[PDB]
Amino acid sequence: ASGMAVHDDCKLRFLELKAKRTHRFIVYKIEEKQKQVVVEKVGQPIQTYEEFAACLPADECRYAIYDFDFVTAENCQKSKIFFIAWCPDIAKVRSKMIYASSKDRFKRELDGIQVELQATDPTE
Ligand SMILES: CCCCCCCCCCCC[N+](C)(C)[O-]
Repeated sequence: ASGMAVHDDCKLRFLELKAKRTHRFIVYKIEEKQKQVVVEKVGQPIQTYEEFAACLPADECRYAIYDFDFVTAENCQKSKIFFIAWCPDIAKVRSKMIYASSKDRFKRELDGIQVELQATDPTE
């Protein structure tokens, strides 16, 4: 009969990424038993796509923030903060609903998101 809370460390890790750009990405997980979103993994300032992808379980949903930077032709570095709702096909329908129904509430704690994505792997 309890709602979905968000552990303080979630915003703190996000704040470091947004303010200091010290983390390439952050992977969040919902602990249903404790009914709270927690930090599962925090990446170094520079991480490959493979290292990030490795952090998204093929059998479970997650939320993630990815600081997607790119270099312009003028050799200028820019970045967009991506919010990602990872929803693999084999995850339990129940878990998918839990992540989906708590998505907006969690996002609300992460001011500064510029692009929102929902991702799945069709190579299940
Ligand atoms: C910043 C780029 C946004 C792309 C996010 C897409 C992440 C997909 C990761 C697939 C995970 C692969 N898997 C299931 C084997 O773990």
